[PDB]
Amino acid sequence: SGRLWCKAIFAGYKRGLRNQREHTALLKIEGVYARDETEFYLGKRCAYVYKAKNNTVTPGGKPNKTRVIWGKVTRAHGNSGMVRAKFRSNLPAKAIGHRIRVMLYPSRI
Amino acid sequence: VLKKNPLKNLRIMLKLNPYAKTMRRNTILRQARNHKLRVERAAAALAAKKS
Amino acid sequence: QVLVLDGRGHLLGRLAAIVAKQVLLGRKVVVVRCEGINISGNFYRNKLKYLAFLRKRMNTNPSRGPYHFRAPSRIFWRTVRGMLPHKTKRGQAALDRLKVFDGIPPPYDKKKRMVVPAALKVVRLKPTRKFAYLGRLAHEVGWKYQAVTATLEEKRKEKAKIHYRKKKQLMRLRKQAEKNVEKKIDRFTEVLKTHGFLV
Amino acid sequence: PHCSRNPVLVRGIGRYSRSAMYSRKALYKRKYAAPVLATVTKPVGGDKNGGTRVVKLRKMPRYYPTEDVPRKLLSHGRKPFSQHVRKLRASITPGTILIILTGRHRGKRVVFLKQLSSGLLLVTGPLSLNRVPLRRTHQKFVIATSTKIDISGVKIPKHLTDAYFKKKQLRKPRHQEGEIFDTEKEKYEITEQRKVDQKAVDSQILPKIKAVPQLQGYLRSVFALTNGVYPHKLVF
Amino acid sequence: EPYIAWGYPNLKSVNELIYKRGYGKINKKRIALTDNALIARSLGKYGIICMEDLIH
RNA sequence: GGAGCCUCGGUUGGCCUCGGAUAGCCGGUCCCCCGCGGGGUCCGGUGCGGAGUGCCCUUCGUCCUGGGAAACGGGGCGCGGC
RNA sequence: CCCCGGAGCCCCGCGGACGCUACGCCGCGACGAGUAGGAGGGCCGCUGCGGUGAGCCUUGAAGCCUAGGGCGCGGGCCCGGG
RNA sequence: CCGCGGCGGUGCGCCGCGACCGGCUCCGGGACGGCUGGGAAGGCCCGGCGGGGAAGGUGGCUCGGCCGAGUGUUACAGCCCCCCCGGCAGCAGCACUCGCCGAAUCCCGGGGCCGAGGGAGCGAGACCCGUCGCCGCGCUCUCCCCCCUCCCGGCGCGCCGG
Ligand SMILES: [Mg+2]
Ligand SMILES: [Mg+2]
Ligand SMILES: [Mg+2]
Repeated sequence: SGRLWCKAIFAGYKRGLRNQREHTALLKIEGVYARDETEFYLGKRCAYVYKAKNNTVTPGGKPNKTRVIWGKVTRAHGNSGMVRAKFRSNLPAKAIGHRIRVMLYPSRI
Repeated sequence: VLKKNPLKNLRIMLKLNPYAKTMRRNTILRQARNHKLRVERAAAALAAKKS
Repeated sequence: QVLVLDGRGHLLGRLAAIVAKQVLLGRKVVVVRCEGINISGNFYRNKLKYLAFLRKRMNTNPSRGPYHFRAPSRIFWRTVRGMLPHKTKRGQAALDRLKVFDGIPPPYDKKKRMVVPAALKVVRLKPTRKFAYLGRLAHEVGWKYQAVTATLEEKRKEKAKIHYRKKKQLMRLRKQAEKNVEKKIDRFTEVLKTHGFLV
Repeated sequence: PHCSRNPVLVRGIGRYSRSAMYSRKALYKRKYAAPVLATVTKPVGGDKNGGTRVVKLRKMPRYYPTEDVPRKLLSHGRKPFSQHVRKLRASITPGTILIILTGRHRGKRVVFLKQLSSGLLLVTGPLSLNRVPLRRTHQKFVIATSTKIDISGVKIPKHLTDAYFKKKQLRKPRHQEGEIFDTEKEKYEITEQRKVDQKAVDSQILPKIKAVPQLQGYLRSVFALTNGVYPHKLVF
Repeated sequence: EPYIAWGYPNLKSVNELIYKRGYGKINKKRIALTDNALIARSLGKYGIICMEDLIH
């Protein structure tokens, strides 16, 4: 009856200064800021969840306007608890500075 | 042929050098032996502390 | 869902740095009491540094050239604008989240407002070092509304002192109330200190 | 048909040796001094006039395709799911409590009953309390809370297994084309055996849960992440 | 000198290099030492008939 | 009150002293001064801050009946005045 | 101590691919910047000739156009509709 | 037609799992060697031998209630410290993490990630298939016994007989 996903912001792509490598998102998971606090989140399912003009299908549901791009937090990115993700398609860039949901549900807990 | 890494893949190590089996049979047993003997020292030290 | 940061006691660029990254991660921020921001380095030092910035103008038509904002709010906005990619769409979007004020006006004058302790003067400077209030600075470079901003803030502080007195009054009654009731909240109050509050 | 005369030391390393095993197995004293055309192989039947007829079991085919794929390469260690070995997080012990993370029973709290043959969990958030029946779940989509009921001596039915907790309907042909055929059928009906199973199991648990104060109320409630509380910080 | 790092390898180093990254030169084709039949075929005229002999 | 294109972000709230930093916070004044408060002194508590943002508030299944502790609290986008 | 028109086959010397356009097919290694310049291959492309497709074509050739479907690293190509 | 029997290729579209191997990156455990056959330490205390700061001391002065606090001097040990002789098991590169270098003197278990890329059956009365090398084992064709007990059988949940 509430929220079963931890909040996270799409920081932007894995990139060098002047070559962005679009196939790898970086994820600022809310409340975690140490390459330490982040072994929880390794290998968790994650959703860029967004809605669009035309209708879609929906697993166990009637046709909707919301769509998602699924992905997976792979590894911890640099000291201050950023995390790398990788998504079944690359994230839009429209997406920068927006919510992506890091689930709990490939749990090892 | 795929190179399976001997150092991870026990049976590949054995294929290349069968004396590994024994060397590793020893050094499980050896380490267990000594681990037991450490507990036995620790129990005697606790008994000496109680006395 | 929104930062409100009391810019008093902070350091101009030090705060702006932190605000920029918040703003880039979609955090809507408000920065309040910007005249109270204070800049390291003795006053005179910084006045000249501003006065130099004033000199910078597009010779053939100043009307185009770098617009030197006087108000401390706009100054602080300018320095945060200098740490975003503000020529981009995403940069421009980022600034649109940030909302700066000389003094502390009516939405936020009854909101609790945070303090970035990593930009704070009492921490980041040696006590024997000198600094400048961005107000004074703003005032002398042409900011019109220092005194107005002062006269409105004396009202606010008087208005707030009242709120605090009533707040205190409730807190006090609540401390009394517990003592009045502490045999019929005793086996609740016990359980809230096995799992470690109330201590 | 004796068991394994050397035990396991490590996966792939027996405790003993070659030489100890020779003596244990006793290879001394167990020394084994040991120094178509006309006749048709596999057909044959009966029959009347002329005589008996020689049939041919497995008769050579009446169509060859124009091209067909050519074998594989043996491949060593690739067991089918049934023959797999099954794991279980040490956290999940019998009569522990879970938070089911994924399905319709989502965030609902539950009691864990057993690991089935499959490797799935069997589960019950006693239908009574929670509205979660006898039900399968996966280790991987479940949070093993550090809260246990003592479920030791409850006789879960032997007959309830993977095979029973398994979806049922739909065959092939019928009328098919039009605006009909198995878009209806409509409802999974609960059945009476299923209701009887639940009734039996819950009663053994249900007293046990209650003994723990507030536990029923905990098992009624639903888990969800509020503000300021982060999975990685908190424990369950 | 300023093009290399070098020095005196351990026993373990000689093992780890040979087992993890031991590749024969066998008819000028870099080939991984998957069996002693490779080492022997080439170095067996010296008494070297296995990975272990090689390491020694 | 009914449908019906489109644009999206969101997925508990926090309703506030002032400020200090080689100091502060709270009480209570027995006592004194000022306009229930404000200022003072004195005393008593806290101070790696539990009258803590390391915080607080809020609960997150629905109902039934039939006990206890808690109990006049909540509502009707309940209605008029200050 | 015997014969494969039958040992039943992990090797079979009695006969031999699903494979064998031998300018074919298959396996192992290594390597791959490039102006000027050189060489190879182009089932890349244009126009005409000898051969050859019991080719195609008024039941619609060439050309032209195409937010149609594809192939090829590419030169290019093939189909759908007009 | 029902068998979804055996084999072969497949999935309309979106999904998830599982175990096996390869390559990684981490985590947790343990067991060893060497040294100034580590240095320091700890613990028990005993006998001596000096030296130093500076003391349950004394003393000038100061500050508080003979006592407590703050300076100052000569300096023994009744606060300690340091050297020297002689001797105990508790040490152990020590979870009292004070300072190394390592591993035929080294092993076990666990998590995250990416990838699977090949295809030694095209016979007419007898497999549509295994498997090579390595590990051992495991088993049996050898007898013994012991235990537990899952199925089944028997007797009184207990005991006896795969
Ligand atoms: Mg939504
Ligand atoms: Mg080249
Ligand atoms: Mg050229």
